[PDB]
Amino acid sequence: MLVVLMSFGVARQAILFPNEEPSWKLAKNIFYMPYWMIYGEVFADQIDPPCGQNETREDGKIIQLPPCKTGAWIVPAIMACYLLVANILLVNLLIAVFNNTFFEV
Amino acid sequence: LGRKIYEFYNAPIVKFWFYTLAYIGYLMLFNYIVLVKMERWPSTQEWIVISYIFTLGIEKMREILMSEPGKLLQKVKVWLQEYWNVTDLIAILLFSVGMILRLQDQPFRSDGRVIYCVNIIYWYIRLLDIFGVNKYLGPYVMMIGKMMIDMMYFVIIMLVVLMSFGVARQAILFPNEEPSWKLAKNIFYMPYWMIYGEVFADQIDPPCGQNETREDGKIIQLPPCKTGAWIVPAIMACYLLVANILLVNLLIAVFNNTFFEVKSISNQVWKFQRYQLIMTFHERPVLPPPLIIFSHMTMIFQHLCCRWRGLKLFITDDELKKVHDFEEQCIEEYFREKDDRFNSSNDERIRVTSE
Amino acid sequence: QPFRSDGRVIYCVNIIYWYIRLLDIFGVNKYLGPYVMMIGKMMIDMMYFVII
Amino acid sequence: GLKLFITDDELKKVHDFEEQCIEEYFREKDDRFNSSNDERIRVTSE
Amino acid sequence: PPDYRISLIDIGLVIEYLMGGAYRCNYTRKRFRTLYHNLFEINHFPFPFHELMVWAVLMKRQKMALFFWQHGEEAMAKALVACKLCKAMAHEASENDMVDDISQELNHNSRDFGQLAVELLDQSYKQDEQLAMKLLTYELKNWSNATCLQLAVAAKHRDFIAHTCSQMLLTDMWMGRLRMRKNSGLKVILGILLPPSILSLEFKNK
Amino acid sequence: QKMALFFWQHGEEAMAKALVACKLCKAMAHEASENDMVDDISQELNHNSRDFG
Ligand SMILES: CC(C)CCC[C@@H](C)[C@H]1CC[C@H]2[C@@H]3CC=C4C[C@@H](OC(=O)CCC(=O)O)CC[C@]4(C)[C@H]3CC[C@]12C
Ligand SMILES: CC(C)CCC[C@@H](C)[C@H]1CC[C@H]2[C@@H]3CC=C4C[C@@H](OC(=O)CCC(=O)O)CC[C@]4(C)[C@H]3CC[C@]12C
Ligand SMILES: CC(C)CCC[C@@H](C)[C@H]1CC[C@H]2[C@@H]3CC=C4C[C@@H](OC(=O)CCC(=O)O)CC[C@]4(C)[C@H]3CC[C@]12C
Ligand SMILES: CC(C)CCC[C@@H](C)[C@H]1CC[C@H]2[C@@H]3CC=C4C[C@@H](OC(=O)CCC(=O)O)CC[C@]4(C)[C@H]3CC[C@]12C
Ligand SMILES: CC(C)CCC[C@@H](C)[C@H]1CC[C@H]2[C@@H]3CC=C4C[C@@H](OC(=O)CCC(=O)O)CC[C@]4(C)[C@H]3CC[C@]12C
Ligand SMILES: CC(C)CCC[C@@H](C)[C@H]1CC[C@H]2[C@@H]3CC=C4C[C@@H](OC(=O)CCC(=O)O)CC[C@]4(C)[C@H]3CC[C@]12C
Ligand SMILES: CC(C)CCC[C@@H](C)[C@H]1CC[C@H]2[C@@H]3CC=C4C[C@@H](OC(=O)CCC(=O)O)CC[C@]4(C)[C@H]3CC[C@]12C
Ligand SMILES: CC(C)CCC[C@@H](C)[C@H]1CC[C@H]2[C@@H]3CC=C4C[C@@H](OC(=O)CCC(=O)O)CC[C@]4(C)[C@H]3CC[C@]12C
Ligand SMILES: CC(C)CCC[C@@H](C)[C@H]1CC[C@H]2[C@@H]3CC=C4C[C@@H](OC(=O)CCC(=O)O)CC[C@]4(C)[C@H]3CC[C@]12C
Repeated sequence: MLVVLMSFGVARQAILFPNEEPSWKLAKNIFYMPYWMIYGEVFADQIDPPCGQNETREDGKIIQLPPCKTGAWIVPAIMACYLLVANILLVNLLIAVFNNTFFEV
Repeated sequence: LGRKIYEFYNAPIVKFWFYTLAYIGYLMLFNYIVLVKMERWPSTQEWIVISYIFTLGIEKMREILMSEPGKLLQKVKVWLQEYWNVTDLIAILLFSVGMILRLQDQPFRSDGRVIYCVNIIYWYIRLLDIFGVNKYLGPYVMMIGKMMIDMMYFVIIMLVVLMSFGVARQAILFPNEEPSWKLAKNIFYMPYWMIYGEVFADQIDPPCGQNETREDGKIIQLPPCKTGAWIVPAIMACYLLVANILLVNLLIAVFNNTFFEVKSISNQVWKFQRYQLIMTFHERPVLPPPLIIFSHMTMIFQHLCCRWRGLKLFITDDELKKVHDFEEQCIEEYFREKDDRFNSSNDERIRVTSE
Repeated sequence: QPFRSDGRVIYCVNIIYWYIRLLDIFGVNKYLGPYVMMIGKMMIDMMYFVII
Repeated sequence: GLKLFITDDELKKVHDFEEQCIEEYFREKDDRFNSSNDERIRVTSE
Repeated sequence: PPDYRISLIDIGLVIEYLMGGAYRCNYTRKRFRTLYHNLFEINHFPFPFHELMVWAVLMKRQKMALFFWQHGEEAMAKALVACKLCKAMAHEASENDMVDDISQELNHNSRDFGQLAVELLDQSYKQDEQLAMKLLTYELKNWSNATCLQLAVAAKHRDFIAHTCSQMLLTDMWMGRLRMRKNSGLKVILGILLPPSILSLEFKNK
Repeated sequence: QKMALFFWQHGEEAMAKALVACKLCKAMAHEASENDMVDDISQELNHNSRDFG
């Protein structure tokens, strides 16, 4: 999981965020958002935000949202691939592993 | 001492650990260049990363030149049998394309950044591949390769059910949009995350055709129910139940019996691939990828200076005769033992007693 | 109007059915056909789960 | 489709092949039963 | 065409297809091709049982293949060659998906020949260690100058290389000339990092 | 091994001798696996420990 999860973490941290200085918060951003995806909440507000478009605010005012900095449609697709592969594949793998080790013990 | 350090550096285990330490250092270098500013000219860390990729490509071209078949079209075929090798070539070509996009001005430098990110992705899997040396991790990688087919069958059947519900939900709530490509994204976006936790509780069954209260006590006229949109919570319930419960627990059972198949093999396929790892890390030169250029120039100088101007042990004729005589003694003993075991079996004794 | 919207609802539930019928059509494969059979077998255990 | 028409003589050949097949099968069944261990034990005891 | 008078060159290419890799058979060799071109004890094999069992495996004569495997020399190499030929024919018969019982019994023949090689390795292991080692590593002058382990890994025989003889050989080759062998992974990272640490590491004497 | 069974036949304190030989065989098997020699002798030392136990 560590390999797959922080692989997706490096990709997500380097696609959406190309404009930050060297700081130690980058590792926390790598390890924070992809970890909780396994256990329920998938951060539906923080994924695929509408960029490069004057979206409507509360009082009917179309505020100029920041543009799409890069081709940030990649990160929902690799999000989908990571979530599928991580959750389904390795969780059910360890389910089978626990079953045969329980058969041993 | 010089022959001692030559013997230490020429061992395959030392070469393998040198290779994986260089790979881990290269991967952390990649991470550092992909997480930080990339200016008009590349930094030192990026120069180390491109040097690694270019020397790895030259090393692969070298192994193509020094393969065992003599026909040059057969070498690329026998190298295209291995999936890792062709994916390595694909990623090296992708890195070259991304470099030639990044070295230009804007907007191609951001496209180089995207290519660099998908190359992290690939090199983290290749690290997963490199972990297969362990007698426990290697079988796990094998099992993951086995379960990928059951994953694909799950992908097909989920795809059918999920985008069925997606078409229904996109066409019940939304009858008033023009032809645009966002319809496919709306089909594939909202139903996909239902499997994995969040069920979008705000975006389902909204109160329509009713003056609902706002924050400051004002009943704002909400838009009416455009169609009979009570259908979509019911088919939501049916889809969520059938999808999650049915097919996830189906693939749980599938993974259980396929693990029953692959656990009886376990270490045997690891011992099988041990030979391939042995031969690859014995053929490989002593210096790692970042410094394999030194080995390439010294082998060029050796083969164009002193020449242009492994397990295969050579055996003399008498030792071949001894080996052959040992072999005939072994097969004759084996057949005598087989005949004695067959005559000592119960059924043969019963048959000869009956006669 | 208003029956055209009701026709739209019927068209949507007909997608639903024709996507299952595509699932039925996939049963020609020597791997997918057994999977469809197993899904038909597990529907009864699904119904018992639905009850409890 | 699969329903192939068959003449009288070919029906006779098919029938004779069928009787040869069932008789062979029953001879093989009897030989396997007599070659089983329990039959050998029983006849040795008698 | 009827393709009467099938040349030994043509079945030589069939061994090139079936064996796979870089198995250069003696028929494909131009040195034998000049002799075959000459005659449209010179035309006499020094090892007749080799090509006889090759013929037997190619034509599916199983009992003749076992009988030719009984006689002659290099029984291990012959067993692995017949095992890969049978497995390749089984794969080709499943790819052409003919009557499935012949694909079943070609797979059965491949399992039988591989099993025979396995017991033969076990008997050589019980008889003499170093003689079985030299049997498993020596050069094969009649089969493309290969070795029996190379034929085993070509044959995909997982059980043959899972045997303790080949695993011992791969372990010996893995450490190479160094023979410290005490918590090997931690000692080799203490060997590469901090390079003056191999002076306390013992090596094989020549 | 066979001399060990024969000496286990004779003398006194056969139970104590059996458990002592079992732990000696298991410890030798663990040492032979830790030194990872030819694996059949580690297998038959484990077999000897199972036999004595
Ligand atoms: C390949 C797998 C197994 C491991 C991947 C490890 C990375 C996630 C690590 C290794 C190197 C780390 C970097 C090493 C050095 C720094 C500098 C550091 O800078 C400071 O602390 C302040 C610098 C300054 O302001 O002068 C910030 C974290 C960062 C980018 C680190 C971020 C996290 C990195 C990329
Ligand atoms: C192999 C398995 C069994 C364990 C793997 C553990 C690591 C993946 C963890 C353990 C310690 C963790 C580190 C502990 C502390 C920090 C500092 C943290 O930075 C800060 O707290 C300051 C900057 C900020 O985030 O605001 C960034 C994550 C990082 C490097 C963590 C990254 C992930 C690490 C290396
Ligand atoms: C059930 C199994 C078969 C998995 C199938 C999942 C995919 C078919 C779906 C799931 C989520 C989808 C993604 C969700 C969101 C987007 C963002 C979207 O980006 C835009 O439309 C651009 C937005 C902008 O420019 O701001 C492009 C399609 C994409 C990648 C979608 C592509 C198709 C994905 C990967
Ligand atoms: C290939 C793997 C095994 C890594 C091996 C480590 C060293 C070969 C490399 C890796 C990272 C490198 C460092 C990365 C960044 C810098 C900062 C760099 O300083 C600057 O770029 C600013 C000052 C200047 O312009 O000189 C000086 C070299 C240094 C310490 C590098 C020195 C050589 C290091 C330690
Ligand atoms: C297990 C072994 C093989 C580890 C080998 C890898 C490390 C030696 C490398 C990997 C990433 C490297 C780091 C990546 C980037 C930087 C930032 C660099 O700072 C600058 O370039 C800033 C200089 C300036 O801006 O003036 C200093 C070196 C450092 C911490 C590097 C130090 C050496 C590191 C930790
Ligand atoms: C962050 C997310 C988006 C990354 C996506 C993860 C998958 C693309 C990875 C995870 C595990 C990987 C698998 C791990 C193990 C293997 C075995 C290995 O293949 C073999 O051993 C057979 C190759 C041969 O025999 O030639 C490489 C492919 C495969 C299936 C890998 C294919 C790619 C997988 C599914
Ligand atoms: C049955 C399963 C296996 C596959 C289902 C595929 C559908 C989801 C695809 C196939 C045909 C696609 C349509 C083909 C053509 C178009 C026109 C296209 O229009 C434009 O791009 C601009 C047109 C214009 O403004 O002139 C918008 C997407 C759309 C409706 C596509 C939406 C998605 C559809 C319905
Ligand atoms: C059979 C399994 C193994 C893989 C199935 C993959 C497909 C279901 C995916 C892969 C590529 C995807 C497409 C990639 C890009 C787009 C464009 C995307 O539209 C946009 O990005 C622009 C409009 C917008 O959404 O704002 C709509 C989804 C769509 C058609 C995706 C629909 C789903 C597709 C066909
Ligand atoms: C545990 C197993 C047995 C599954 C059982 C689930 C169903 C009995 C429930 C789950 C969610 C329910 C639905 C949730 C919301 C609605 C919307 C509701 O619509 C209205 O009341 C109209 C609203 C409007 O006009 O705006 C009609 C009932 C319905 C379909 C419910 C019908 C019954 C459902 C499908």
